[PDB]
Amino acid sequence: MNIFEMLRIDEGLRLKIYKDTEGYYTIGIGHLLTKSPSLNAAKSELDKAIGRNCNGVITKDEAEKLFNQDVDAAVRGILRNAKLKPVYDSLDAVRRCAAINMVFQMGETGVAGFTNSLRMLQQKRWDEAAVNLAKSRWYNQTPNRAKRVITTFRTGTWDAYKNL
Ligand SMILES: CCCCc1ccccc1
Repeated sequence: MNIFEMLRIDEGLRLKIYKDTEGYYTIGIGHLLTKSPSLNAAKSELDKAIGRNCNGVITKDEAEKLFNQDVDAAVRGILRNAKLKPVYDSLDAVRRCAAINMVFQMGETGVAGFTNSLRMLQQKRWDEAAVNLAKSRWYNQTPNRAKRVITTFRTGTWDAYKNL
C-alpha cells in the first residue's frame, strides 16, 4: 500500500463530473473543480485544468495526472505549513500517508481545528489521538473513511485498507 492506492480506495475513480460527499462538483480521483453551484463554472474549471474542451468528461490518464498533481500539492502544502511540518516529519511512513489523506480531503484550512490531535500525534499518543480525531465534523460526516484513516494513525499499519 502507498498514498496513491489509499486515496484511490477512498476517493474512487469517476471520469465524468460528479458531486462529492459535500455536494461540490468534482471529477477523477477526488479532484475538486469548484464549490460553485454552477455546472458551467465547473466545466470551465475542468477545461482549464486539463487544457482542452472536455465537455465534462476526461480519460483515465487525465484523471491520474490530476491525481498526481493533487497528491504532490497536498504533501508540499504540509511541508510549507509551520504547524503541520514538524508533526509530519515526526511520523513514520504509514502514518504520513494518513496525514496526506486528511489534507487531501479537507485542505489546510479544514484541518485547522485539529491542534489538539496534532499535539497527540507528535507525542505518539496514538490511542488518545485516535479518540480526539473522531470528535470532529470530519468523522461524523464521512465515518467509514475517517475510521480507516484513524485506524491507520492508531496502528501505523495498513490493516484498515487490506480488505479495501
Ligand atoms: C490531524 C491533523 C491533520 C492531518 C495531519 C496530521 C499530522 C501531520 C500533518 C497533517
